[PDB]
Amino acid sequence: TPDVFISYRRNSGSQLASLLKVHLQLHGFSVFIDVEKLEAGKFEDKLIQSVMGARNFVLVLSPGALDKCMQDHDCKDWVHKEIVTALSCGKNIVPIIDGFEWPEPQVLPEDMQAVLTFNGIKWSHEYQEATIEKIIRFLQ
Ligand SMILES: Nc1cccc2cc[n+]([C@@H]3O[C@H](COP(=O)(O)OP(=O)(O)OC[C@H]4O[C@@H](n5cnc6c(N)ncnc65)[C@H](O)[C@@H]4O)[C@@H](O)[C@H]3O)cc12
Repeated sequence: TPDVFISYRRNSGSQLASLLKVHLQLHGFSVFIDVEKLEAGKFEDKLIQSVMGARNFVLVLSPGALDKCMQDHDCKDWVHKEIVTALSCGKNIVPIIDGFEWPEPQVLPEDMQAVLTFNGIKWSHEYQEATIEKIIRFLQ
């Protein structure tokens, strides 16, 4: 099963999520991203189980990526669901920051505020190899 789960906002982080997948696979990691590895069945259960299966949770924070999480107290938003699963399973969470502005904790539902306490990696378009090398250091 995959070592790394990539969580991303489809309308803004899909290209970076795909780029991360390629690089991490070239360095020998088994990676889950939905468009490559989510197969048949009820997607809610399969996606949550895939987060649970992976030791590492790579979170692509593109601009506004947590906006649809705000006030989503019923946890219907999928990035919210994936984050809460990763937090509650104690995953190695690795945020990747690409134009993202850190929100104040109290705008987010309580069950995901802890995502802001993890050390994040700044994506550098000018120094991508170095960014990737730092991500690999963060992976377990
Ligand atoms: N693979 C997945 C399948 C289904 C739903 C998913 C929702 C979320 N995700 C996870 O959550 C993050 C994205 O959140 P998001 O809020 O960016 O996503 P969207 O709500 O835009 O949906 C994403 C796309 O699935 C289309 N869609 C809607 N109903 C569908 C259906 N019955 N069968 C197929 N496709 C459907 C929807 O039309 C769009 O093309 C990622 O990390 C990812 O792992 C992955 C999904």
